[PDB]
Parts: sequence; structure tokens; C-alpha cells
Amino acid sequence: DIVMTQSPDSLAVSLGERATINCKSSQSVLYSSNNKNYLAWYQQKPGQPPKLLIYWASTRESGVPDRFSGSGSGTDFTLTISSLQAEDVAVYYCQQYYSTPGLTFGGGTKVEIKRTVAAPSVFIFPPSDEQLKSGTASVVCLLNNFYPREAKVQWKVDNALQSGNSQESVTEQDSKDSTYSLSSTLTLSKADYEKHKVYACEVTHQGLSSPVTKSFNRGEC
Amino acid sequence: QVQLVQSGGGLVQPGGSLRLSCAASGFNFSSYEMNWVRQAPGKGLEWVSYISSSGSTIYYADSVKGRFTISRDNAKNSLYLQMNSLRAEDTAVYYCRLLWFGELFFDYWGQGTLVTVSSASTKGPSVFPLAPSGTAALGCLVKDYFPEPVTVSWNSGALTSGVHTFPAVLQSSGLYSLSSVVTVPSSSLGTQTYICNVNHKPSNTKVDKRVEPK
Amino acid sequence: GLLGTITGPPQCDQFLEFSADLIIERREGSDVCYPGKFVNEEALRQILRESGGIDKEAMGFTYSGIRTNGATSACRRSGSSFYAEMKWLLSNTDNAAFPQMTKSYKNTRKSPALIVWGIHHSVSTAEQTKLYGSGNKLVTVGSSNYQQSFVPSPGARPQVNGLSGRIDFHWLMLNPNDTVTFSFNGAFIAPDRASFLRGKSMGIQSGVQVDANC
Amino acid sequence: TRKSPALIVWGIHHSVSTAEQTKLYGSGNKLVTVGSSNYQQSFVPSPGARPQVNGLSGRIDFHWLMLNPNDTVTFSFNGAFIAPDRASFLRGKSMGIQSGVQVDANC
Ligand SMILES: *[C@@H]1O[C@H](CO)[C@@H](O[C@@H]2O[C@H](CO)[C@@H](O[C@@H]3O[C@H](CO)[C@@H](O)[C@H](O)[C@@H]3O)[C@H](O)[C@H]2NC(C)=O)[C@H](O)[C@H]1NC(C)=O
Ligand SMILES: *[C@@H]1O[C@H](CO)[C@@H](O)[C@H](O)[C@H]1NC(C)=O
Ligand SMILES: *[C@@H]1O[C@H](CO)[C@@H](O)[C@H](O)[C@H]1NC(C)=O
Repeated sequence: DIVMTQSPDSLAVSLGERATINCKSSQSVLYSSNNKNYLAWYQQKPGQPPKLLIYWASTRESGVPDRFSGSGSGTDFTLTISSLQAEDVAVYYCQQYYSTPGLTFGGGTKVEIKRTVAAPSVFIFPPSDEQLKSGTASVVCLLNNFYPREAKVQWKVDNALQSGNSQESVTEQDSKDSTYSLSSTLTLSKADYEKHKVYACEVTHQGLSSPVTKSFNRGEC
Repeated sequence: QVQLVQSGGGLVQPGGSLRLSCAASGFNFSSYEMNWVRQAPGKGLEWVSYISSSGSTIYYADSVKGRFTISRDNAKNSLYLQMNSLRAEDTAVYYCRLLWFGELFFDYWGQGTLVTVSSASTKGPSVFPLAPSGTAALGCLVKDYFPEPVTVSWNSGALTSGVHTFPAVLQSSGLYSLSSVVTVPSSSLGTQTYICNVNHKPSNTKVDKRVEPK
Repeated sequence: GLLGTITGPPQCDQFLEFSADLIIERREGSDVCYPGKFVNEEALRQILRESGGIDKEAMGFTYSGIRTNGATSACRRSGSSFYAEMKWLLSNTDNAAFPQMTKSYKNTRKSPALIVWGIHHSVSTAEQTKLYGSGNKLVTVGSSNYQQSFVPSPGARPQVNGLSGRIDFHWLMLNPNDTVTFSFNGAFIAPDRASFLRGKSMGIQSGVQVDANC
Repeated sequence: TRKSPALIVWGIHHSVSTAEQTKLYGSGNKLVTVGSSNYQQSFVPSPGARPQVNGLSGRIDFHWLMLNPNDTVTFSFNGAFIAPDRASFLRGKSMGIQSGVQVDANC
């Protein structure tokens, strides 16, 4: 079956930037005797179903404003949002409807608008006593409202680097300000937590001329 | 107006079975080609099966070769999908349909259904405060619930500004865990009460846990 | 009909290979179930009137990215099928891309072979899309002394057997130790098996009964 | 609607040029395909230069078929069509010959 690809996987291009999405195909999708390309574009937002964008490759679907346009032919295309907008923060797929009982879509791509670089605000939270009474200790580090998305956290317990006992997640870019925030958790048993004093989070980011560390000493405040 | 709706989703256990169902409105049903498309959690889309106009032809995929059974009804307006020998890659949310045809147009997808082939039993969260120590941060930790999803609010929805709720993570225990926060003026801690309101509909549990400085 | 043993509607299924020294033709003989007409049909009778029977030898066409199961409501065997020795090559689904295909057959016998195909002149320009891709179709045949080109004729018609679209069936004669070639992308009613004339007999017409002891 | 068969005559207008095919009809290719329960054809007008006959170089090729009692005929087209207004109905028995001489009635 016809296997599909796109690039870039993710592009963060700013507001008003002609965003260019390139998309490929393994097998051709341009029928011969009528000379038409079987290619569609869709727009899904997480929880939403796909919305129709471009069909016949180069024919816009009604309800789609003028900035949208489909181009290319044969095996390679490109969507050019001539003026990238904030309504256009979505996941875009390519799709073949050439062969039939196997419609191959793509790998996708999200288009998150840039903005000015912003250093993170960093907060650290100890486990609650209710939690400690339950026998485990979770430690939390918060990076609030930063840009770009690329950011690094390292955990140290009494100056020793932790590996394998933490997990993290990232917000979608915030609509109100086009920023991201990030949450990380170090999970220890109760026994391991009560064994150490100084707990620290170290953060690296382009907006920081130097990495920043925040800490507390357990049982101190 | 043409519209669609899927149903028959929930929690099932693998090697088991489910029977999905579609319903329609606003067009001559019996005359078109009907597809089926699923999307794994945060993954790409996948074609399951279809039926021609007369129902005289059906074509499936290889992941469900001998495990799924698409079926139609033209008097009633229903298209079915029986599932059997469920596995864990079959965890997805399901949609579909097009306009066939040559010429003109169309479109058209449904609103969806949560279907996860996670045998494991359902479980509600524990709620712990993340205590604050010009601008301060505070929050609530929602740890150890299953399955997705959950809802979180602050002050019965009275606090919106500065709030961030994160995606769940799956722990080695097989339970999900996520955190929710709000930024507020340091000067507000003392006059103003902040309460997080949590709803986990899979277990019908409801906890308010107030988060205070220590 | 005498030509019904060559296509084999749901009525000539025992005379697919009928062995005989004598032929009788009736006032209700019909070479066709899906409406149509052969081209140079009477010529084929006189040859067939004296053929002594036909030995169906399988031709061997393998259909790839389409259907073969093509069926309609007129040529019913059990429910809705088609001519026995003819695959109605629909598109892949019910509109899909009917790609550009090409098949050939060779004669390995000291006798000549009977090759029958047909064009599907669809009732509309859409029903030409309903079963095959969109865009114009050309089914051109080839031989060392036969070179033709047909274009399907999409146009409205009288309804014969509830159907308005037609099927015009052609034929040529492949000499021993030679081949035939089809290049096409649409409106094609494929041949599965090609007749081989058995020897000497005679066809007549009458509208009366038979006798065997005289 | 008669117990006798009818005579149906039409014609294609092969225009003298590809423009004179536009001079009288739309642009783009034309297909006049006819239909019957045992007659199914398709004509394509043939735009091409010709000798001038009667000052005209374009031609008109007239076809015909025979419609049995209690049946119909169907034309689908968009060009180069010379339409029929009235269809003949054969009256009975007679004879046609050829000669290049005069007639006589009293013998
Ligand atoms: C669209 O909706 C219409 C509702 O008016 C459906 O109409 C009816 O469809 C049935 C099934 O084809 C027809 O029954 C049969 O008619 C055929 C002639 O085509 C005949 O040979 C059979 O014995 C049987 O009586 C019915 O005639 C038709 N109604 C009318 C007024 O013609 C239709 O099925 C839906 N789909 C499409 C594609 O139109
Ligand atoms: C048929 O053709 C082959 C090669 O073209 C040749 O060897 C053979 O003699 C011919 N005749 C028969 C009867 O096979
Ligand atoms: C003509 O056809 C009609 C209906 O198709 C039928 O009732 C009639 O008997 C036929 N014959 C004549 C002479 O009208």
C-alpha cells in the first residue's frame, strides 16, 4: 500500500508567516486519462474530527478562506498558508484516495506560532504529608509560560543525578500568550524521600543565559 | 442536514468483544459507500473496512483480518462493527465516511468514541495539595486513576486566569497521573481561598481538596 | 441462443461444453441477459451451426486491483451474478480508479479459438464512473492481422430488463500458434474461457417438436 | 404508436473547420450516440477540410435506423446535430426502377 510522509514533522512558524508544509508519497496518485490528483487536506483539533480543506489537490473546499491553497502534483505537494493565522493552530494530514480499499493518511504536522523567546518561571513543590502517610513521595518542578518549547530539566538529590524514576509532560502552546508550560515528577518510595535533605531542580533554556536551580531542604521552611 | 453519530464505546478487556454502531440523518442511505477510520491515542489515522451500495462487497484491513465484522442495514439506517479477540493495539477512537463518487465534493466525519482494550479495572484519584512557599504558584496533584479521562476546575470555575492543566502520564503501575496549576498574586494568599474541583467520570468520584501555603 | 453458449447467461450452463452433431434454434433464443447485441452475430451462428460443439478451455486472466465479482440484477444466478464465462470487471469499489491494465492469451492447439469480449456502454456518463474510473476509455485489441479500437458509448437508451446501459459483445478468431492483446482501463467485460470448435454438425431452425426414432 | 415500423433519419454535421464547428455549436468535442433495444451507436463529428460542393465545404452525413412498432429511440448529444421533425411511415407495396426515358399511361 501507498505509504505517506510529511515534513517538517512540526513547524513553529510565527504569525503572518507563510507557513510551508511539504508532503510526499511512495506510489503516484495522479490518474491518467482524466489527469487528476487524488489528494486531500484535513484539519483536526484534538477531540475534534477532521474538517475538509483541499481536494483534487488544487481545489479549495468551500468555507476555507483565501490564505489556503494547495499546490504541487504527482508525488509531492505543499500547503501554503500565505498568511498564517491563530485560527490555524491545528494538525494537518495528507491523504491518498488513489488505490481503494486502503486510504493511507499521514504522519501529520502541527503548526504552532512562535513569538518572542521567554525564560521559564520555576517553582518547586514538596510532597504533602497526606501523601507521605500513604508511603510515597512525589516531588514537583514547574516551568511556567516559556518559549521556545525546547527545555531541559535535571533532578538531583544531595547533588547526585537521578535516572529512571521521573516522568514529564508539556502543555499545548497557550492561546492567551503563545507560551508553553511544563510539569515534572520525581517519584520515590516514602523510605527513599525521608533519607535525603537537599532536593533540587535544574533548568536549561535558550532564554536563560545560565541554567537555573531551585531547591529546598526537606523539613525546612 | 447530514450528520453522524457513533456509539458502543467504553472499557473492554482484550481477547473480548464489542459491537460498534452508526446512525445517520438527512440523505438516501442505501445508495453510497461507507468507510471506517480509527485513531490510536495521539497516533495517525487508520482505515478499518467498507461496504458498497448493495452491501455486496466488503473489504477489511490486515490488523483485523478475522477479528472484526462490519455489517449494514438499509431499512434501518444503521452501520455496525462487531469486534472480537480484541488486542491492545486496537486501543483507539473511531470515526468516518466520505462522499464517493466523482464530481462533487464531500467531506464528513462523526464526533467519536473512546474505546480502550485495557483489561485492568477502573480507578479514582487521590488528591494532594501543592503548597506555596509578587507572584506565587500553587496546585493539586491527581495521582493514580484509571482510565482516562478526568476533569479539573478551580473555585467552581471562578478561577481561569493563569491556569494550566497538563496531559496525563502512564506510570509503571499502569495508572495515569496528571497535575493542575494556577498563578495568582502573592498578596492573594490569605484573603482568598483556592479550591480545585475534580471529576473522574469513569469512577463517579468527586473530591474537593483545598490547597494552602505551609 | 446459439451465441449464448459462448457467453453463457444463467441459462446455458450445461452447454458451456455441449457435445453435439446437430443443433436446433428456437423463437425464444436469447444470447443476452444484460441487454446488448453482438456485432456480426449471424456470422458466428453459421460457423457455430457447423462446429459440432465447444470445448471450453480456461483463458486465465488474473485481476489485481479490481473486482471480478461484477454483478447486476438481470443476469441472475441464485441472486445477482453475471454471465458464467465473463468477469464483469467493476472498479475496485464503486467509482474507484480503474488502473491501466493489459492481458494476452495464446493458442496451444492445432485448432483455432473463439475469443469474445465486450464493451460496457454505460447508461450515463456517471454510471460509467459508477463502475469504472472517470475520463475517456479506449479498449483497443491487437493481432498480427487484426487491429481495432473501440470507444465505449455513454448514452441514454431504452430500459431492457430494467437496465438502460448496454453491453455490445465482439469477437475475433485466433489462429493456432498466435496470441491476442487487450489494452484498456474501462468498460470492459472480460472473458474467462475461450471456445474451441469440436468438429462438424448442423444448425437449423424450426418451431416444432423433435423425433428420434425416425 | 402504429402497427407499422417507422423511418428515422438524422444526420451529423461535420463542420468544415474546427471553428465552423464552433460557429454553429459550442466549443469542445461532440458525441451523438443513439440508443435502442438492439441498436447502440456512437458518432463523432469529423471536423476537416473538404471539397467545396455548392459553395460549402462542410458536410452533412445523414444516418437512419428502423424503429419497430411499440418501441422508442433516444438521442444524447450537444452538437453538430441535424434534427428530424417528421418520421416516415411506409404505406404498402410498389416498385422503383430506373430509366432515362419518358413515360406512357395508355399502355
Ligand atoms: C433513493 O430513495 C428512493 C426513494 O424514493 C429509493 O427509490 C426506490 O428504490 C427501489 C430500489 O431500487 C425501487 O424498487 C425497484 O425499482 C426497479 C426499477 O429501477 C424495479 O426493477 C424493482 O422490481 C423494484 O420495484 C423503486 O422503484 C424506487 N422508487 C422509485 C419511485 O423509482 C431509492 O432506492 C434510493 N436510492 C437511489 C440510489 O435512488
Ligand atoms: C508453433 O510455433 C513454434 C514456435 O513458434 C514452432 O516450434 C512449432 O513448430 C509451431 N507449430 C506447432 C504445431 O507447434
Ligand atoms: C404495445 O405495448 C403495450 C404495452 O407495452 C401493450 O399493452 C400492447 O398490447 C402492445 N401492442 C399493441 C398493438 O398496442
